[PDB]
Amino acid sequence: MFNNHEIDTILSTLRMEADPSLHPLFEQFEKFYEEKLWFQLSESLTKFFDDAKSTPLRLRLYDNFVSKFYDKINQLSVVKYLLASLKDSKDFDESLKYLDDLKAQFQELDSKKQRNNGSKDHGDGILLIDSEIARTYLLKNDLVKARDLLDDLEKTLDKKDSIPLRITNSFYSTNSQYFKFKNDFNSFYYTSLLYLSTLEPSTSITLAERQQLAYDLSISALLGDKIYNFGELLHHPIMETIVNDSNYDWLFQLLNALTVGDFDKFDSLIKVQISKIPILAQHESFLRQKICLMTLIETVFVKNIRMLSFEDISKATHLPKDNVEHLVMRAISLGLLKGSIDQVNELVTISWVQPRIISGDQITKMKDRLVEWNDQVEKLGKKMEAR
Amino acid sequence: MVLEATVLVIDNSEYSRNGDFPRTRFEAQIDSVEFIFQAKRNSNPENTVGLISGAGANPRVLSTFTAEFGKILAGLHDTQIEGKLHMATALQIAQLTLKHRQNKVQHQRIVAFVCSPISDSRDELIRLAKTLKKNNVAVDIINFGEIEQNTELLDEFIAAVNNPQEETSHLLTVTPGPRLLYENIASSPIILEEGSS
Repeated sequence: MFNNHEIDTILSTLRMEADPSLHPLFEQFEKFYEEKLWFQLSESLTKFFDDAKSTPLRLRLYDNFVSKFYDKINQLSVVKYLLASLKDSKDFDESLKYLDDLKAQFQELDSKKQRNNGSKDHGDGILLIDSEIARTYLLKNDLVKARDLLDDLEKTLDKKDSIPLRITNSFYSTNSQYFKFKNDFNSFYYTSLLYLSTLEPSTSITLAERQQLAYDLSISALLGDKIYNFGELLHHPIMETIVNDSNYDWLFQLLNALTVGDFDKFDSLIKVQISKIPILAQHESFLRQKICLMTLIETVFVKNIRMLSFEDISKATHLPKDNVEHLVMRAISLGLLKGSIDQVNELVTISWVQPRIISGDQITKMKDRLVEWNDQVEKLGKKMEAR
Repeated sequence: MVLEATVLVIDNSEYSRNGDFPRTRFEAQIDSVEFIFQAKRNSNPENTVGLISGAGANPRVLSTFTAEFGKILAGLHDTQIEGKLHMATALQIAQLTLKHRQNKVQHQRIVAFVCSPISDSRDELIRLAKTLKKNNVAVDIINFGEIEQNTELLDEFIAAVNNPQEETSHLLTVTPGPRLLYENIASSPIILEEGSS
């Protein structure tokens, strides 16, 4: 369209006093090909609105044209394009040449201080290119060369940082696909959780990237035995950002399946295209053991008695007594519980560890507890003044 | 001209980060501070010039009143060029800055460069102009390309503080014609009748 010769012309006339980079012949090739609204390459404010939706693939020649930007502005958004924008095109072959041309603090560092790499929009590539080289070898070569470049990124982020979150976006982006191929789903959920915190403010806030990110949380939160099971899903608005159809339905039905505890629901909820992984085969029985164990704690609790028994645990989880002293013992060793189980006298003494976040029922109950404590101290305090 | 205190405000917003001046105007605005500093410093041997950047970084105090440009230039390179220009909270904190001077008999003057239209409401500027008028606060407004893509939001602020040129309420507009940086303020009543230009 004419937005190249209209928006960019007004901003180059009233604002820009001189136009070294504005030429009619250079911008003529832009309108000659794509006549629609979305363009390929641009400058001034127009280039920020453009995205990869049209897949221009012209940014290789756009980087060579940055030499003309030096007479206009410094180097800011040059890092946002090229190596940072090639992730949508998914080309690991020709992208290797631009990795060795820039590197860190060679062509990007002359008169300008550190903008903190390629985090968002403006910046000069320092730690971003080194992070993408590890990502380049992540989807092509093994993970040995990828982790070697991530060691200097973790030490630098913890050393030099700022109040907001910028570098963490590019830092957790490589770790998002790094732990996906691994067998650890507990650290994979913690990585995608902090990466989602930076997705809402900026960096492709459209629902296209939100539905793709939810596929990582749905697998990690289900297999993750660390923090509850579904507890973290109801707090943060995760499921609220996606739809209920196109294989997203099994995430919403997981709430009622874990709450009720019916074993027959898990068979029809997870088909053979998912449960075929050996990870879930071991975690198939780990979902109902943790929820029913924490449920019996609040049920038997009256005042000082948290004590349980074997019949309460065996009838709840439908498990034999041989697994009562085993599966529950594994959760105790992970820091979920303190007290142990007595096999001789048939008594189960469990202490209190889990803070039980998001309750709301005990708030009205603990209100009278503070009044009872305040009355006993005040009653004994008045006797201290008399005698 | 006479002994007075000048508070300078730099504009850093999305328009300053985009294409503005071929020299990277954010670096040229640093030279724009040097242009008015050398003019006011050569006028009187003792002068107080402050620096406050309230655009996109939230209201802050960088450097206090000083007669040297050494600490003024070094603090501008560590600022941020992103954000939005807010003149509502920038002008209110500048009134208390005027009390930082030694002798209270000095003339209170505020010189602010506005290169982008503000998104803040104009209701706070009405009660602010009436307060600055009682204390005789010289208002210097430099608008660069603001009257083209948007109307004047500071016009209501100038209308309430409106006074003859012998006291305060000086409204200026940058000429759209291309010219040198230090020449834009030369014809305007800013560095006129000073030590240098």
